[PDB]
Amino acid sequence: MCLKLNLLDHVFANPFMNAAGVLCSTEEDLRCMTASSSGALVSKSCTSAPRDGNPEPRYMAFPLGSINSMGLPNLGFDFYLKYASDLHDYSKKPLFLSISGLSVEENVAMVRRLAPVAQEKGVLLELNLSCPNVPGKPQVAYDFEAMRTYLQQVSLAYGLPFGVKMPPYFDIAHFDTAAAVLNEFPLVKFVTCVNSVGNGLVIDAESESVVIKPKQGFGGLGGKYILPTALANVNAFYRRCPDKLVFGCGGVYSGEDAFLHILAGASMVQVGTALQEEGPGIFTRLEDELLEIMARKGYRTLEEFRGRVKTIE
Amino acid sequence: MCLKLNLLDHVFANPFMNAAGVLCSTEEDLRCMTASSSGALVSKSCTSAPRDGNPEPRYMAFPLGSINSMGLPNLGFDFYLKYASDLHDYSKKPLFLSISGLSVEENVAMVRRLAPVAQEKGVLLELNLSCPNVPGKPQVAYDFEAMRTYLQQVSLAYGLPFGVKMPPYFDIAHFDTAAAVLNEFPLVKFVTCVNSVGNGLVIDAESESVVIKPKQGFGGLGGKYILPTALANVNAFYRRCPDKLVFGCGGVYSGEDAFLHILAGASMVQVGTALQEEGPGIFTRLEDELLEIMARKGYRTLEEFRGRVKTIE
Ligand SMILES: Cc1cc2nc3c(=O)[nH]c(=O)nc-3n(C[C@H](O)[C@H](O)[C@H](O)COP(=O)(O)O)c2cc1C
Ligand SMILES: Cc1cc2nc3c(=O)[nH]c(=O)nc-3n(C[C@H](O)[C@H](O)[C@H](O)COP(=O)(O)O)c2cc1C
Ligand SMILES: O=C(O)c1[nH]c(=O)[nH]c(=O)c1CCc1cccc2ccccc12
Ligand SMILES: O=C(O)c1[nH]c(=O)[nH]c(=O)c1CCc1cccc2ccccc12
Repeated sequence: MCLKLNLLDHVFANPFMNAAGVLCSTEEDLRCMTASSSGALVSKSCTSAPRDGNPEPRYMAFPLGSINSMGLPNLGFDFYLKYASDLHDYSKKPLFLSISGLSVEENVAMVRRLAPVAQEKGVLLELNLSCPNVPGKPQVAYDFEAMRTYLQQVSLAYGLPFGVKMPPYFDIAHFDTAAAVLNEFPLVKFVTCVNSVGNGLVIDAESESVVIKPKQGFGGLGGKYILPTALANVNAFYRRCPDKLVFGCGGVYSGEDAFLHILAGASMVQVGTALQEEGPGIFTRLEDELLEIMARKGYRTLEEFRGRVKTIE
Repeated sequence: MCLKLNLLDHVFANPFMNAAGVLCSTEEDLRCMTASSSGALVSKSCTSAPRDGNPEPRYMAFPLGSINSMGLPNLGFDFYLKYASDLHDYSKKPLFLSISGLSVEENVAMVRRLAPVAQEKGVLLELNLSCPNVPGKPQVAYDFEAMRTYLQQVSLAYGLPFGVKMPPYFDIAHFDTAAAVLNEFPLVKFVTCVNSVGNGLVIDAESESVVIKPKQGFGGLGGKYILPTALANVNAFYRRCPDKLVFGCGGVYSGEDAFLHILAGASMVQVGTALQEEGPGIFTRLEDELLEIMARKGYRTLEEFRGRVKTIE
């Protein structure tokens, strides 16, 4: 029994990968993820130019998860494109490249250059829609008209199958609206649910202080805090986007947690906080734990249970 | 060293109270809360007519928190108003009455009849905005225009200081907008942050099933899951509504958790899931725990540290 699967005209050894932003910013990171047992890797969300990001401390982890306000530190698009074009070993696993420009024009500029490399090498685009918006408006994916514009412009500029990374939603009307927007775009072939739970606040009782420096301690939450949110979003989009794949991200620390994401509808399962905390050895543990649960239940394939969460009555 | 508060023209022995919906639906529940060591109590959010609520199971709890889709089961406004006007012993502690009508007219009708009882007996109104309006539209406090309408109409109809129960927000632009709406209304004297984190999904791995029956298993999350979200909202509104009080709700299981809420800006501290799980004995534990932290730190009163969370550099 093995976890190999085929999606987006690629073969994957298993459904696990890193979450964008974790262990994927530098060439060293990308080589380390490539050497791991993960089924795929994604690169850090990039801008056209390099960014130093926010002042430190900008990430912290705790027993129940993590908080971050990184400020999108990254080596710039030219680096990531070079990695995709010249450095990645596609014989080891597929590569996703994440883009998060500060405007629609920057995204369009980047995707027009990516497209030929996508054709040549098969790198897959993940568009991060938790990017900033015009003044006074929330992140792009929380502004449905902006999201529709970004996707129209990217679809036109890129012209190839791509995916989107979504923030969590918390309201059923919002699930309906967001999914309806995505379903306007046939090139959007996967939806990754979810980015961090925005603008939480961790306070240390001893020091009476916040634990990250940017944004007066506010930052995105990941880890155990966010698993039921993540599952909800995976399933909501699984149900609403039948012609797309859903990738799960949020709260995965174990093969049990991965199993839940796949029950909810996930094709690939992304690992953020737990990977940051445990390191790339986590992939072997997650694979073994997932196969152990499958074996106990009599499942031989992921397809036997993906999306098959039961409802009551 | 003391946990006393004087706010809203009332005196509170301590900051702890139930969260609306927990241990507060029946006369028996209200008498139980009144007999406890809590500093106040809030009655179950009510509608004009009694409601049975949703089919069971509709609440479940787990080590990290709870999920619910109760469907607002309640004994109807007239019951709660009778409790406030005739049954409650105000010499024991103050009473809040929560209202959550299904339309702006339903709320108006209730608050018109609550006003004379508020004036005579000093019951305090908490309006739940983290609540449905038209199906297919977001909850009221996720629709800023509806929120404004509700607050305009209830302010006109009621004519007395009241507070609002708010869902969590996850985007700085939303914190800014929501607080701006609230700040238009001088009769909104307190803001309770937060209601549950909406529409999460818990799945049981053994049974491969959701754990609540309504909404295909989707429901609001409480408890450990939501503490950093809760803190964020408390602090965000604390910063943005300097002429209002903020009451904290979310993730309180210990005096340490209370202490964090209070550092963030909370005046009263409400206890939902942990109360539901442990029962009213939790209040003596929380009081003792909080006094222990204050003694170690040399704080004599709650105002010495309320809102005094430190930021980095
Ligand atoms: C330090 C850090 C940096 C991240 N940067 C990115 C990013 O560049 N792009 C993105 O799509 N998500 C980013 N994320 C979000 C993660 O990809 C993931 O959606 C989130 O952490 C939830 O997963 P988890 O519960 O496994 O942490 C970042 C998360 C962390 C912790
Ligand atoms: C069973 C149950 C019923 C609830 N009903 C209401 C309600 O009627 N009105 C309301 O304002 N909040 C309601 N809530 C939300 C709680 O008041 C509280 O905001 C939420 O549970 C978060 O606090 P916690 O982490 O302490 O549970 C309910 C929560 C639960 C668990
Ligand atoms: O790098 C981040 O802070 C980060 N953390 C997350 O948990 N998820 C993310 O998606 C991101 C990047 C979001 C982002 C996307 C695009 C530009 C940004 C600029 C400043 C700060 C964040 C930006
Ligand atoms: O009754 C509830 O489900 C509920 N649970 C909470 O945790 N917080 C609340 O405020 C409420 C009541 C508001 C509410 C929240 C979500 C769904 C609802 C469906 C019908 C009627 C009221 C609904």
